[PDB]
Amino acid sequence: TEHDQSTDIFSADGRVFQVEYACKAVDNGSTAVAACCTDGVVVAVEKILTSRMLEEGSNDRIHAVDRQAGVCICGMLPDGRAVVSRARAEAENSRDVFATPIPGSVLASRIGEFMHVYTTHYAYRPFGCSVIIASYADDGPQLFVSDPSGTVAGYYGIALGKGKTVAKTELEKLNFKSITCDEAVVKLTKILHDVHDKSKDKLYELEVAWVCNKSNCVFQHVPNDMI
Amino acid sequence: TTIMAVAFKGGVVLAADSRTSTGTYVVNRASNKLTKLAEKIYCCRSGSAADTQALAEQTANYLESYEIDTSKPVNVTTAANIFKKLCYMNKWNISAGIIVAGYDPLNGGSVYSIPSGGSCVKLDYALGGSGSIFLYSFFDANYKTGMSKEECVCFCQRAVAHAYSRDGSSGGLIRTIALHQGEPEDMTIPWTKTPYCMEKDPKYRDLAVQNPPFSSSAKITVNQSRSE
Repeated sequence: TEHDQSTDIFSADGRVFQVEYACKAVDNGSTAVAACCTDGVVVAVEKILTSRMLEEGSNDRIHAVDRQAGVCICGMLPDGRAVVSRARAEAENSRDVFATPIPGSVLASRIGEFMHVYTTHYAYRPFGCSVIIASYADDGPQLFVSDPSGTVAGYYGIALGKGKTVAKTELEKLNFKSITCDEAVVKLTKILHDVHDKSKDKLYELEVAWVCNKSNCVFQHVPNDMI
Repeated sequence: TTIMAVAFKGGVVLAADSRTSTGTYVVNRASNKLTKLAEKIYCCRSGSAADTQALAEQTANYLESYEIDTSKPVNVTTAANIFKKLCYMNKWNISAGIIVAGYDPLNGGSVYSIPSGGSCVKLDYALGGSGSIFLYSFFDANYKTGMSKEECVCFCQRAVAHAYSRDGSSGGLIRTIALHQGEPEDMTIPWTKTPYCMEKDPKYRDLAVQNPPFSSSAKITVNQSRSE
């Protein structure tokens, strides 16, 4: 059992255990849900509060990466943050070098590539976050997840973290051809309030952002009067 | 050189003469100054041929990579910006004046001028090369917006021909290409079918009277044609 100490090593079954373990961080972190709608994308996360004396806006999991794109970090927050800075450099690169807002599929590709590389060198470790990518550039509304392996997949709706198996069951009852950004903000908030465990995490708040036709395709936290 | 590009509704036309010269002597009389950068983006090259061949090749290499990544056709503005940056970073080491034009579904036909020094300006038409300074007034006087593809090809052919009849450094064929949602259309007109030259223009047929015969009158009539 020396085969699980570096991520530069296959196990005998063809697994990379350092990457499995990092995925376990994510699966024990807080629950986030997202929905790709007709007019945009909505993300909602649940912040577990470590203290009643935090200012509001502390330990934000949702960050803007470009005028039209944002990420929600699920898993370890500072790991997630290093991923946010790369995502911004990519987004900036695309405007600087190619004169275009980055497409959502391309930004997700580049984030994956980035997370993948810390899965191959003895000297580094995998990231301990998944990153939800929400975009609305010339390719329309897109929602991608990258994970610690560097796998990237597009979604209509999704849920990560500890609540994720129930949240997934409720996200299945939505209708993704009709639903708008306004309806989703309501429904996703209801799902985070129901999968919340009250025994274990007494202090929480919800964070919620969006990029829609309302917001003039700008990624932004939703105005706090809509929960 | 005389290069130019013109926007029409739905597309662009690019036009150029075909001459490469050392100043006084023509080393190539059939160059091709309309260079392809992507399926529907071309540039017109003026200045050092060595420089503009190397920058176009480089710009084309970058755009093909970008189109594979994105999986989408590339917009003209991207071509123009990549080139512009190459033209700006090397401004002290090159002699280049470029026009990038193209068709793409998002913004239709577009034309960028990128002159010496590496600025980049987005226009409805652009002129370039040594022969350009003869066409400003032509275009001011004769060009119109709203032209169809066919009007615009024809107008470009006639502009190039006006330029190259007076510019020692332009001449030869007239090549054009028309870029729009359909297939690229190229055309080459030989000097023997040029729509304008001074050799065939009737106001230059009769010769100036520089060589009148020795006469007993100050009246001037004809050039002396035969010995007395």
